[PDB]
Amino acid sequence: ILEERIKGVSDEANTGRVLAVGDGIARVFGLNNIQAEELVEFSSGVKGMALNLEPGQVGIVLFGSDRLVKEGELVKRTGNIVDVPVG
Amino acid sequence: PTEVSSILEERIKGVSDEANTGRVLAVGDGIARVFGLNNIQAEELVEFSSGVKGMALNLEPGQVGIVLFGSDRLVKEGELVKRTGNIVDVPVG
Amino acid sequence: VRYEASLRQLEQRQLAKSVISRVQSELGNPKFQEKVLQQSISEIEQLLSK
Amino acid sequence: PPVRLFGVEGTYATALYQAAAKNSSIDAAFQSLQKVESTVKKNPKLGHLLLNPALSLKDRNSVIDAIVETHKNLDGYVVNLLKVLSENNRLGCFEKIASDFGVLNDAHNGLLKGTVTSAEPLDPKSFKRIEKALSASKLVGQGKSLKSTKIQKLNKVLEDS
Amino acid sequence: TPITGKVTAVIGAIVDVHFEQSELPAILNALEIKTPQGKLVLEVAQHLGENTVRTIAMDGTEGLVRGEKVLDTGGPISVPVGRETLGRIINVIGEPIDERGPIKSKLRKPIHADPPSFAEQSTSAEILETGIKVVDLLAPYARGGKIGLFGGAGVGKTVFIQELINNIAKAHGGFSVFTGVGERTREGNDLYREMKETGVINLEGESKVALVFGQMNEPPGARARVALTGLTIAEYFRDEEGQDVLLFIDNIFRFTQAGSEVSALLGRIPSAVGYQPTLATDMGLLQERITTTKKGSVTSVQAVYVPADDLTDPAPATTFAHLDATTVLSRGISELGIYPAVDPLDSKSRLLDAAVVGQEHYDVASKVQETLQTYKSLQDIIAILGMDELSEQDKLTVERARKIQRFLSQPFAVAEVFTGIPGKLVRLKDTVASFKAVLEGKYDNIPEHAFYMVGGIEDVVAKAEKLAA
Ligand SMILES: Nc1ncnc2c1ncn2[C@@H]1O[C@H](COP(=O)(O)OP(=O)(O)NP(=O)(O)O)[C@@H](O)[C@H]1O
Repeated sequence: ILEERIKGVSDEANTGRVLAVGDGIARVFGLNNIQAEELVEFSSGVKGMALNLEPGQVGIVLFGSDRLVKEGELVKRTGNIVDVPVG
Repeated sequence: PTEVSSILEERIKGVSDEANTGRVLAVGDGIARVFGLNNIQAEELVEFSSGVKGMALNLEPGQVGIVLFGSDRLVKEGELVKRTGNIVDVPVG
Repeated sequence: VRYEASLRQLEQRQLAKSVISRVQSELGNPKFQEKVLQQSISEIEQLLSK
Repeated sequence: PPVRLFGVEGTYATALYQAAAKNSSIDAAFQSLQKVESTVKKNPKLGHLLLNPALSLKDRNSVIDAIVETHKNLDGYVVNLLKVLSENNRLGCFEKIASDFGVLNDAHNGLLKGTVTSAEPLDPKSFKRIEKALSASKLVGQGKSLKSTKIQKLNKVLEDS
Repeated sequence: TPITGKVTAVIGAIVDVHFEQSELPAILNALEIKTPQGKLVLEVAQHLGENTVRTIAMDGTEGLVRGEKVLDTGGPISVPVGRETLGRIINVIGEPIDERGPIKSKLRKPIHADPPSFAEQSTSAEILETGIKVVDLLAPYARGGKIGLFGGAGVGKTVFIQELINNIAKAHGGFSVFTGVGERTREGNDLYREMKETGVINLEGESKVALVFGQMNEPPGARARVALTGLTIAEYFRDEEGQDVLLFIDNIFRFTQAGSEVSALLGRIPSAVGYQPTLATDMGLLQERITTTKKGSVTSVQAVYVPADDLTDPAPATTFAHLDATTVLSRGISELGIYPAVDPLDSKSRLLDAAVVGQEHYDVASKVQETLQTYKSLQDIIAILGMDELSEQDKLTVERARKIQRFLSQPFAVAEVFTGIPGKLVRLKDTVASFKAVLEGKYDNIPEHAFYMVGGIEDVVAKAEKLAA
């Protein structure tokens, strides 16, 4: 309990962060409550999709140019599985 | 001839009297990786605790790689594996 | 001969199944003689190899 | 030492054992390695901040140095273990380095293996033949709840015939 | 008490489950994850080491979350066997999907079971007349044998099988087990309509058939399995209730295709053409089970699909050696409008032997083939030089072969909505005589067209009189 406030490196990260991105994929760190085939939004509003979920990282397929992502970026869940307006 | 079942029970009475290795790491697709079996020969026969026999083909540094003569449903991680001390061989004549 | 062989083989298989069931039931009826014999066998085997 | 212990992942604890085996510095390394794992696993604080692929080279080194100055047993050669794993990106597998340190002390100053049921005694005398015989008789009578190997062998022989 | 794991990994149809302590579910065991829906099934494929197993899902893995609780069911996938399943439509996981309540059988059996032993084998050479000229005559099917239909897309394996169900299954008496693997749900919905109408399936009555369906919309685990469910059911009817079982699989290709679909994610180095390295033995386990044994006869027709119309693709290549009669559909032949679009030269059967069909049927066959094979040899000269460059003997053979060829075509009742002409069934004795007469040139004076798409030799003389007016 004494080593919690003694670090000082913003220990309050709830989302995930890009570990690496290339060739239309991005390997995100975290996103622990994510479900497979769920949508994800990146720091520049580019939508990805959760392909495979391993221990440690989530493989995410980009619905767009790779340029629109950077290693380090904050990634948000949608809670939606890939979906469209209808009717 | 005169109670044939009694002759088979008397001959298979005393047999198990002198039987006192590796553990399985992972098993899948006819293959079992196995930690141990240090004295084992390349191409040696091994019995798994479950009954099914196998052959050692990849004696690597950490572990041994075994092809099975059977199905594998019957082999589980950690199950004890046993040296035969023989290379695969056949009856002849 | 096929019928005589089949009958003999069925009888031997039925007798083996009944013997197996009796052996399993006896071990589950806390056997004091089995527990004492298992400790004495282990000690005798280790003294012949050392 | 002749223990093998893999050859790429298991060489992390074996590398520092060579420098810690001089001037009697192996005893203090056991209790110091356990404090690094315990304050990261059951703390929820520095785990999520260090397992990510962000931070920097300087940021990872400063976090390790600040924790070690207020924790039990970290002022000798313990500070150098954490620095090596920070720059080379190996802080995610801290449980593997601490586990492979303890196996060295227990192999060159004790027995290992097992026998039946639970664990054996793991004596530190000399030869394995004179140890196992004198410990088997004392552990069979005391305890031994017995909750089968001989029954399974007999049944298999009768079904194959 | 219950044994529960945790979802560590999801990749496509593969789920990795970690189990807390010691007792790891056996390979091939079913696992269950409770959904908001009903439940998701999983099949333990392998032990990865370190108390983790890797499973194949029997359904979609959408929405699975890492860390999820997974229940071990302590046994292979189970399926209701015996008379209770007759006229019920079934799952891969042996469940009722015919909106008609629980299949209240006595026993549930694993789908996985070892193939009948060698001592348990049982052979015989009994013809099974089909009413199909090409087959009847050239590659006779055998009662309790293994039949297979080979062909690429849209040549007609499905319609051909429906002609066999048409004839044999009606006047068969005993039990049938139809299995839809990787085909159209339309087709399966049609087959359920088709049975209730002939009365094979009687919702209020008794029933002679059973339906199991893992169709082409299913995930690869489902489709990698659904045939084993079918089989288990048939195997009961064969071994327990000592019955003659007719067992139609369509399409068996779709089982090996599914095997490859998952195989890389199972971590395997691929093999030639990108197939699972286990393609042969995974087929041997399944094929070697569909069999007649000393306890019951099984005749089985299987539909074989042929990727890219390539017969040497490693899926069908490996199949062949598992069949007793093999009958191939050529795309080219169908483009000639010849149906059934069989290959008179590639189709085989163990039963075309004088000891079985008898010297005449034997010889009417060979001579027909020589004729066709000769026509084939000349395909090139005729392609460039045409007919005028052929000799006299050659010239005749061609006109005759082209007649034999058209005569091998037969209207099918089931395919009526494609010919227009009401379908015909010729008999074995009927076919042989008919062809023998043509091979003795007793009809040479008849326009080639007469031989096309009609029944037996009587129908030829009919149509030729019709047209000669
Ligand atoms: N014996 C036949 N008589 C008339 N038409 C046929 C016959 N066999 C096939 N056809 C035609 O060919 C088409 C495909 O036949 P079908 O029985 O669906 O073959 P399939 O090879 O099983 N196709 P698929 O299952 O998609 O790979 C049908 O629409 C029929 O018109």
